[PDB]
Amino acid sequence: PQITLWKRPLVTIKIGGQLKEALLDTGADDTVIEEMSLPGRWKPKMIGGIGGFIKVRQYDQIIIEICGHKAIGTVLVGPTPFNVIGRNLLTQIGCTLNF
Amino acid sequence: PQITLWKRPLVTIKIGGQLKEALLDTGADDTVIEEMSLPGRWKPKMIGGIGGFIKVRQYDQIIIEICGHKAIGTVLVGPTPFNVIGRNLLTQIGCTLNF
Ligand SMILES: Cc1ccccc1CNC(=O)[C@H]1N(C(=O)[C@@H](O)[C@H](Cc2ccccc2)NC(=O)c2cccc(O)c2C)CSC1(C)C
Repeated sequence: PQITLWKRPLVTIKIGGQLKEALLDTGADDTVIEEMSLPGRWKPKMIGGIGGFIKVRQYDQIIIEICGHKAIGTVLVGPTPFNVIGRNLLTQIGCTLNF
Repeated sequence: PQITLWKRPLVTIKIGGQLKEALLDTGADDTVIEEMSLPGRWKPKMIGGIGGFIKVRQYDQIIIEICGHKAIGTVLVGPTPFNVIGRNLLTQIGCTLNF
């Protein structure tokens, strides 16, 4: 669909069969989500945000549905203000910016 | 235009007579720019994201030129790692997310 930006672009996503609210974030290279349980091993990763760097747990090939579209990619778990859907997954659902 | 998200959606903008590179950011409520001089009054503000909060100076009714467009609105100036064009200005140029 088409999402205008007068309000935060918050959508419903599904991870591990559980529904959650997330933000479509074109300014984030990666997808960062709140603490939750995920399958498999994770590896270390540091990301730089507006306030500085933080450590997160990186889980690859995680199945995640975004507003109906299924994607399978890297998800980072850590202390984030919002569940953020970054470019790595926005590209998977064919999301683009238009104006 | 239609901007794909394979890479960071960076654009050149003109603010306060200065040219700067900036990131089109749907995850940002407002526009935040690196330290620079801007006309008019301002008030302190704290904004947070990944990594925590930073203090910025809020200036209202600031004019910015972006991709052939002239947008007007609030601009926050502070120690941001990236210059980001937020929703407050993205809406003014008719930016939307599509998939
Ligand atoms: C920018 C602004 C303006 C007004 C009010 C609050 C804020 C702060 N908002 C935010 O920080 C929001 N974030 C955003 O809007 C993001 O697009 C953010 C932009 C950015 C990039 C480089 C330096 C600094 C900022 N990007 C990242 O944090 C980011 C950047 C690179 C990789 C990565 O995995 C991530 C998560 C993600 S967390 C958030 C949804 C709260």
